[PDB]
Amino acid sequence: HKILHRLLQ
Amino acid sequence: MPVERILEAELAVEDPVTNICQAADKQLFTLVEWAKRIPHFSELPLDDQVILLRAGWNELLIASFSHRSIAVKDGILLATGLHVHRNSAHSAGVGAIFDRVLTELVSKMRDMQMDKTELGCLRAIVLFNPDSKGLSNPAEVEALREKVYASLEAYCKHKYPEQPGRFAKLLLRLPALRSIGLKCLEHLFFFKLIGDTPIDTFLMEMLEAPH
Ligand SMILES: Cc1c(C(=O)O)ccc2c1N[C@H](c1cc(C(F)(F)F)cc(C(F)(F)F)c1)[C@H]1[C@@H]3CC[C@@H](C3)[C@@H]21
Repeated sequence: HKILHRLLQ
Repeated sequence: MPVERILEAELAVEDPVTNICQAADKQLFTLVEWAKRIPHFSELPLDDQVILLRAGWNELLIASFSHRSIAVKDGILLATGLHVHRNSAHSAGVGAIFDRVLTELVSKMRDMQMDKTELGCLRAIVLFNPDSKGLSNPAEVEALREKVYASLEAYCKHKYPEQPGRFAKLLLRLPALRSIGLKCLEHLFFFKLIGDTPIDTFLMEMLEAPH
């Protein structure tokens, strides 16, 4: 979920 | 929950198996940007935004490429610009699921001329899935879904008044979308197991177990 969290900023 | 904002979200973001997986990884980045443009999504708690996207990403992306393919005969148009014919999919070992997409989604979208507002509303309904496990407040996601399908019904009644069954027709493509989404996931996990198909970082992360 690392990429997904970073993109949801 | 104005349908105009949902249409704006759609317009803003506009071995064959290897090409398909590459396009899917590409579109996962754009999917996040789409969700941020759906009214009230970005105001949900971050953990809930993650839950909804991890629960719906595959159905959301299948609906998108299916609608993109309405003018393609017997094939699909990848987000990379590559047309893939059903003959190519069959020759690569994924003919059955490809034919399901053509017969249950693309052809039916074509036959009723589903428009981009209706597509966006169906995708927003999928996004606001109140059955997603772990949501901090499922009732608020339920409320957002209800706002979407209320706006969709009013839109269909205003724009297509001579088609009183059209709203139900749109909603009754969601079981096929759910089933095709699950079957596509089965294939991707199998490709991952066999190891003969490149899978990029974001697609791979979506295939990870949840936290
Ligand atoms: C083409 C495309 C795009 C695009 O280009 O915009 C974006 C997302 C996806 C797809 N297509 C993928 C798929 C379709 C099929 C079918 F068309 F044959 F049904 C078979 C398989 C498989 F190879 F797995 F069998 C995979 C799906 C996958 C589920 C969510 C992503 C990945 C989703």
